[PDB]
Amino acid sequence: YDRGVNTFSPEGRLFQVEYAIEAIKLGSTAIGIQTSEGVCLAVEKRITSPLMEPSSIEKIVEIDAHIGCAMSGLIADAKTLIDKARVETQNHWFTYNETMTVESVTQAVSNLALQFGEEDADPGAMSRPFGVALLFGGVDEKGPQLFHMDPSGTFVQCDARAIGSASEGAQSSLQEVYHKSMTLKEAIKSSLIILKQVMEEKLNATNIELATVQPGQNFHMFTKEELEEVIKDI
Amino acid sequence: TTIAGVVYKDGIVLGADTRATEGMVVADKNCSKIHFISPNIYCCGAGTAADTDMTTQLISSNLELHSLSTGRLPRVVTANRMLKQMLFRYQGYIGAALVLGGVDVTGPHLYSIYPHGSTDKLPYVTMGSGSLAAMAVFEDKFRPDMEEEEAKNLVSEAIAAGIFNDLGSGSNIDLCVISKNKLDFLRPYTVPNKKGTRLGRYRCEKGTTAVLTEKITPLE
Amino acid sequence: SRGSSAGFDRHITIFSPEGRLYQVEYAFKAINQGGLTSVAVRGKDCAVIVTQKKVPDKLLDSSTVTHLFKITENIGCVMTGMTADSRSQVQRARYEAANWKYKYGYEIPVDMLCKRIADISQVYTQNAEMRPLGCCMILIGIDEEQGPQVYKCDPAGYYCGFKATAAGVKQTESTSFLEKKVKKKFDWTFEQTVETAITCLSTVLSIDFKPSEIEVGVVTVENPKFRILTEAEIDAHLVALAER
Amino acid sequence: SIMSYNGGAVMAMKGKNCVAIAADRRFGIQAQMVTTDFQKIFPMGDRLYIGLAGLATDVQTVAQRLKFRLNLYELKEGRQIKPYTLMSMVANLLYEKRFGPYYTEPVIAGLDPKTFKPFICSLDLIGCPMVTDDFVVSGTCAEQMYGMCESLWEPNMDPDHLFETISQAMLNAVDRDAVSGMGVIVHIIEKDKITTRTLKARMD
Amino acid sequence: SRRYDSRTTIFSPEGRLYQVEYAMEAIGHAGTCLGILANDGVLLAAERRNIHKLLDEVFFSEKIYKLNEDMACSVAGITSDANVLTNELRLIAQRYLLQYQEPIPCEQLVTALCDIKQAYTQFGGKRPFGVSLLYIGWDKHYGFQLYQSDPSGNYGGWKATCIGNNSAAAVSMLKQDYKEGEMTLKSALALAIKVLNKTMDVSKLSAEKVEIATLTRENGKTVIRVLKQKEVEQLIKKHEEEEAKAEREK
Amino acid sequence: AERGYSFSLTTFSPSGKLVQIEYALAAVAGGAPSVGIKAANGVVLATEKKQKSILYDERSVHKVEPITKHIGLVYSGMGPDYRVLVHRARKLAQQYYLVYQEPIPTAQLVQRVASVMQEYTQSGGVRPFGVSLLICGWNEGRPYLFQSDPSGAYFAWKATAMGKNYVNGKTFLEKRYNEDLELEDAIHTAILTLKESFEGQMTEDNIEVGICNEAGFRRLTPTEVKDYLAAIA
Amino acid sequence: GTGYDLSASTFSPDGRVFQVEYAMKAVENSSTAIGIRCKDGVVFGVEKLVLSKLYEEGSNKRLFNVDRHVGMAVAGLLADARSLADIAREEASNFRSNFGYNIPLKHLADRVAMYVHAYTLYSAVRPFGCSFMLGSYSVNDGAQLYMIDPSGVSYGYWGCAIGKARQAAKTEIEKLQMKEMTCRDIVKEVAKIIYIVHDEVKDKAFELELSWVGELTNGRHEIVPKDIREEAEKYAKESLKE
Repeated sequence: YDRGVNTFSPEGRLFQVEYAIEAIKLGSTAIGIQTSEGVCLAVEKRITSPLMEPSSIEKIVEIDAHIGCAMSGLIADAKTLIDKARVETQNHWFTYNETMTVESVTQAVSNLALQFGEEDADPGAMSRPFGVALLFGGVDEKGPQLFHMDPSGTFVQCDARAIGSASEGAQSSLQEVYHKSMTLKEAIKSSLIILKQVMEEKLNATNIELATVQPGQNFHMFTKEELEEVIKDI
Repeated sequence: TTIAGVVYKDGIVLGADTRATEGMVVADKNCSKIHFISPNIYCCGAGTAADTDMTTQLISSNLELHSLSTGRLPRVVTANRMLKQMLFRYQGYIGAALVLGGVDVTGPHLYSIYPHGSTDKLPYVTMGSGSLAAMAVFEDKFRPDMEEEEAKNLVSEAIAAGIFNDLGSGSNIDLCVISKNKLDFLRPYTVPNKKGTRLGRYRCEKGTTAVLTEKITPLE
Repeated sequence: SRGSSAGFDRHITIFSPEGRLYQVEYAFKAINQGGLTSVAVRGKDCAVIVTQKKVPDKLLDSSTVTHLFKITENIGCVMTGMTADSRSQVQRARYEAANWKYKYGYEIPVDMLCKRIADISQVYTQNAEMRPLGCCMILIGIDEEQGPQVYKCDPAGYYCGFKATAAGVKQTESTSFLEKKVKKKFDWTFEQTVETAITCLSTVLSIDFKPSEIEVGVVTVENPKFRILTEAEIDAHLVALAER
Repeated sequence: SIMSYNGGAVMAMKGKNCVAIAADRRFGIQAQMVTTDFQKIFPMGDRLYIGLAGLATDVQTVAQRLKFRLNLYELKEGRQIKPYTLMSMVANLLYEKRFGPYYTEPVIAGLDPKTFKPFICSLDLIGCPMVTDDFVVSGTCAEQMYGMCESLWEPNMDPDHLFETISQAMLNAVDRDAVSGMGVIVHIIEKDKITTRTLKARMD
Repeated sequence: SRRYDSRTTIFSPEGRLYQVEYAMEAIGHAGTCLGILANDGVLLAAERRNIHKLLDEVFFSEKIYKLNEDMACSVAGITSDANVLTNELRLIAQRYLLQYQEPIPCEQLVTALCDIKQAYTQFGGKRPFGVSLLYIGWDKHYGFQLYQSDPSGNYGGWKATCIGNNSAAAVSMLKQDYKEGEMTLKSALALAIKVLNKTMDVSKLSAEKVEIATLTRENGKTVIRVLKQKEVEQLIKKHEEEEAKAEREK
Repeated sequence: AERGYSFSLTTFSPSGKLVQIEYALAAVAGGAPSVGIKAANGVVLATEKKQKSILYDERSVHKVEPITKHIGLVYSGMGPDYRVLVHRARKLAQQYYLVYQEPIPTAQLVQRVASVMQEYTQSGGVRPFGVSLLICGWNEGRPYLFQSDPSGAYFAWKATAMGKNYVNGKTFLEKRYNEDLELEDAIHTAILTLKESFEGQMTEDNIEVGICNEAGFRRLTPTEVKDYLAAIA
Repeated sequence: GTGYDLSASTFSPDGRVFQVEYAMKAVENSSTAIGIRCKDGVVFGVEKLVLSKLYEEGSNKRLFNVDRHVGMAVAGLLADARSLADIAREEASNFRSNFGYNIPLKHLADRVAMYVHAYTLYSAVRPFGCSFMLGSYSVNDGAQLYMIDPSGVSYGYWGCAIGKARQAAKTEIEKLQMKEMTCRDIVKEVAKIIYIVHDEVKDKAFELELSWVGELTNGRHEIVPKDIREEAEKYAKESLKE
């Protein structure tokens, strides 16, 4: 026998979605910590040769001038959701003339995230679910927020989350370092310490990407000398 | 054009003249207005000459198809009901004006179909531009269930009267006799007036129109 | 080859290695499912149908089980087999034979009606998305250019015209009995055809009916309206089988 | 109309074993002439010409869309095209666009390839087959050319004498029209050879 | 339903298209068809797959379709699908003429076909066209050209090649005998007959086993004639003398 | 209700066959035998029309359908699938006659019908037609005989058989056929070569014979066939 | 079966279509509903099982209005029942627009069978797991009661039952005469049949749902007033002890 893409397991959960969840456990590692002074997103730009240009494989994007996003898993699928969000925050700004709250953009890309149809569907619908996890981390009018989003098309707000291939070892190490008084400078060092354990490469000013979003600034990605400036302290 | 039909006791006689006028200038001095639908159903077309051709031809091809499948000859009723429901679908821009008349195994029938999809089953009809000129001849000299030969001379008589009292009509008179055993479709029948003879010679002989160039392409 | 399976040829309607279509051979075994038999005999001035009427209960109303349907004013039929498919194909019959009159202006021949009903059925044989309808229609009616006619289409789609036929379970016992009485050639009046039909069903089931167990649909040249005989008139012909 | 908008004139004249077809060449925008060489006659396989007068745009589309439906019929079947068919193929390409017509009147002038029987017919702009045996014309000098042919035609001409007549009847017809002239060209098809002579005329 | 579906537009675990692989087998055991390029023309010879003495032979040719007024092609494979692609080629090539008003360049014609073979391999879940073709033509950017297309959706140019049974043995024969940059239309015909003896069962051939059609340029127009049975016989009868002189080496 | 299946059911096998078209041919070769003889003057199509009883009627159905006023069919294979191709052909013929105002040539009407049969070996959810056609016709001064296979190819013959025992009939014809046979004399040759495969006595109801000369295709009425069986005219 | 039951598009080597027969069992696993046609109307009885004290009594109905003068009583998978009831509603509203009167019950029966039949021919669908009965009174046609099953077959009935105890209750209806009683007399005998065929050893409890449609109400379909329902349940407990 063979089962289509819409089939519940006797367990209770959809086959395809159960497997999209395993597709993350191959991906990069990303650790976002959310504080009272802003959200910081750190990820590892897993290179594979020295020939590869480390500066053209980024996995933090600007969704708008106040909503960063760091994905891990199948980066090729991601370029379809991300583009749909930028279009989403913009449409929203075209009608209401304000920024979109970070909660609502997470919600619009999560509707897209579950809807595929072997039969009885458009010609442009997706044949399978998306193999990504995202970490939207903007600042808006409820203060800084951070949202985790999984290929099941569900989203839960967070405080500090790790996704990817080293989620378990990083998640335990987050529960012991994260408290509510944490500042944005203490948080960036907490990220790279936990990231430095779980990377089986090495910490280097081209092997990570660091970007913040702060209530007083826009989305700002750290250049290469501002990464070197925070690897001295680690 | 003048079209006319009569029913006599054995069949039908469809007549029409042959002139076709494009403007106030005769375009064709011989032009059959009598189109073959089936082996036993002719139809005459007035109005825009190009709209009747492509309406009758299309029906002919749904009647030729239709008869092979039933495997018997096709009725006049049927062609009448196809032309009516095709023309009605275009709400009158198809300017066909049809005198449909065949002989079935339920007697001769004779319909007239006006552009708009209206039907009028009758015993003698006239369509065309000198149609009125013809309808007068029929009001005197028509009597029910006449001889075959009294009819032939009636319908030519009505088309002749439509020829002389009209500008859109002239030249030969076509007759079609449909009966349940023969089909005497005779294209010349009467020729009221012919062109006269050139009284002199106006032609000229080679060496009279200047040429600039010329070139010969031989074939095989 | 020779009676061999090869792939999905016993589930959908594709060819098999020996050359047959098993999803159609199978639809015929569904005609014998219904457990009904219907004879239709042609005469020199009429055509006849006679059917078994079976009401398992006395709750079931006896008058809304029937298998004689008026297709139009001049075209009766009799549906044999899987009853759901029956009504579905009679719906489609009525529809065409009425559509016909709309596009040509005269009552449809019984010939053609069946042609077009068979042509809809064949389409199911050649596509793989559906099974053929599991029923078998018999049409009767009086043409005016060739007398009384009997046609009978199949789930494969092969209506041929007949002089006398049956359908259903006991189909082989009936054609045996009939063909001996088509070689003698009687005078086949109205009375002798209604007689041949009843006594052909009676001996193949071995019943001898009461007027409540058969229903007779008949169509004549004096009166081309498709009539269904009432239980009073059916019993007059049944007590005349007892005398003879 | 909007087919006096470019002038044009085509005339085809049946001889005895030969058929002639003549056009003028002046392509102009109402009054202002653009060029004096602009073909209104096209070959459609040898020994079969179609001429198109009228609106210059539909001239070229009809000639290009007819070469695309003729070439595809002359390959998919091997038989070369027969002139009585080519007429009905053109009647059907105009009537394909009944509503929103083309503004051209074709003039088909060929010999049957299997035999040699000459053949001429014009068409109304919506697609009507008008077969004669005298001579057909279409254009904007319609009235003028009818006059000239009705008096110079004769039932049987040799191919040298035919060319004198079509020439006489095309030079005098196009001279009495504003929006035509600037020289006429004349094919005259015989069984063996196709002659193409250009007449010296008014460069008025 | 997915139960009855035969996925035909899906990769193999080794990175192949099974349906395209099997299409090669339908062409492998089909009628032979070679074409050899020259300078004074170019010609398609092909085995006549069907032979008998009840066939009527009232065709232009069994294998050679004329695509344009400048291009022909010979097929090899499932005759059913040939009648489709040769009529969809004629439509491409007249459609290029309606739009550019000039004949279609020989290269382009073929690629526009093989965008249609390509599609049937990548989505639709249809079976692919089980035919391969040769094209001979003449254009004004390259002169004479020969091309060959696979049911893969893949085309190549060639100066001589062969599809259909024993194609391997043919191409080996051609690769010794073909002289590069020099070759007249009379030497290519005598080379063609020499390769058909080697591929065919009957080692003398007949005039009825082959059909040879050249495409020359004669006076600006292109000419594509299929040689009569008299011309072809003289190429077979003159090849029996080349073997009566090749038996002498002592 | 289904949109239809889209995937093809004809498909290649590792050897290079289109297994479905292979089986369709075996349905054909199980059918009622039929022969064709082009008589350099006319074409003759004959086929056997045996029934399972005396109950059937013979003036209900025919195996010699006319397509135009000079093109006839016969077949062997599946009587349903045959009635579909007959109908499609008549629309093609008429469609053609509507656009060129000529009657469809027979070379043309074989390619057009062939393509339809071809199309059903490459569309979704369908099987091939279990039929082969013999398409005689008298166009352009000659006769013609073709034969369309469930594959979608065709061949122009001067004689042939098909259906039951076509290997026996094809060799009987290869021997007993001489070009420039008369049209009358072909009819004797047709019914003759149809007599080998056939079983039982011949009558005027058992064979359908249809000629095709410059006068047009037609069926021979049961009376004419009774004088060909005897051979007394 | 092996491939002889996956699809609705596959005849069995018998001639049977197991997917239509399998839908029949979904009716056998549902409680009973009986319909009894008297001479001046119809009466519908549904053995609705009460499964918890968490459900509001007088809800989760199985008696519908397909039109203002037609009842429908269902047995089987309720989801499909609420799907059929909207196709009918739609059909009988449709009919009132184009023909301008109430749709005769004999006809509505056929249209809804048609629509049920079309779901036994394709792979894209499964048959309905739902049987039902249509009941209607007019003063120009009489009382009528049709019953449609997954196959798509309709028949007329004088009395009909569907559900897990269709055998037992058909017998108890055949003892009853009906061609001479009025509604007021039958409604008590319906309730009585239901109590006899129901098991209080297989089910906790049950609620008896009764429906007129007849001369009493003026051809309208309506549930039975609370008063006549209490009387018909009281008359059924006494005849059950005896």
